[PDB]
Parts: sequence; structure tokens; C-alpha cells
Amino acid sequence: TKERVERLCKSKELFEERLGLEIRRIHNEQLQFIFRHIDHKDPDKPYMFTLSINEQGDYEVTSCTPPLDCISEFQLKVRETNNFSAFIANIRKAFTALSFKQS
Amino acid sequence: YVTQLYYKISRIDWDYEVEPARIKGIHYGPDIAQPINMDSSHHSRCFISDYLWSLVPTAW
Repeated sequence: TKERVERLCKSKELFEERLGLEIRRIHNEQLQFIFRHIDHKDPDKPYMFTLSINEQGDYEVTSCTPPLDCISEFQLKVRETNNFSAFIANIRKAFTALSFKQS
Repeated sequence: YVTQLYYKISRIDWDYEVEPARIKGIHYGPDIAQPINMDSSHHSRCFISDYLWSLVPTAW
């Protein structure tokens, strides 16, 4: 089982580095999604949002820093489609667009 | 739990034997699975991340 646990650690680390996405557990059973590698001129600059699961099992965005004009609609869409992958990918794309506008 | 969320999002399974500059694995998802195999040595972090995220569909 040592092989399996090792591989799980390795996978986490490779994903974090390659995707530029760190996932952090915080209080009240929430996860922070920290995107880096968004701003081509400041690859360590973070763009983040916080996710919870409500009492009915639904995804709930509890914070977004910097704010995104589209993330509330993305929450609606993930509740409707249950497509977590597309939800996260759309958020990442939105942060890239924002960084471009921030310049 | 983290490693699993990364798969849920990306649908990538990595090759764990190769060295770190060799980005190698298979990308699954809704379309037919395709291999990933490239040397990331002479590529910037942001361009590599944009490349890997380009594999993940946004349609919904």
C-alpha cells in the first residue's frame, strides 16, 4: 500500500505544479481553489474561490477573490448539469480573461 | 481527496515512472482518450498550464 499512497502524493504534487491549481481545506468543510499561472507576467499571482456543499448536497461558492462577474451563473450551471469539471474549467478561463483585462 | 478531485476535473492519468520534465499520461473525458507525452523543459509554466487546461472541455 506504500506504493499507492506514494503515487497519490506524487499525483497531487504533479497536478498542482502542472495545472497551477492548489486545493486547500479550510474551516466549515470548505475547499479553496487557488489558481496560479493565470497572469503570464506574474505566474505566482493567485486567483481563488472557495467552495462548500450545502445541506441539500449542492455546490455553493462562498468567496471569489478577485470577483468574477460570471461565477454565480457558473454555480447555477453546475447545479443544473452536475458537471464539476466544466465548472472548474470555466472558472479558470474566466480568471484568465480577467487578468488580461486587469492587464 | 485532492488527487481524486484533480482527476475529476482534468480526466488525466499520469505516468508516474518518468522524470518530472516529461509530462506524460493519458487524457480521457467525454471524447476518445488521447496520450500526453511532451518535454516541458523549454516551456514556461503559464504556457504549459494553458496547454493542459486546453484539454478540458468547457461546453455545458
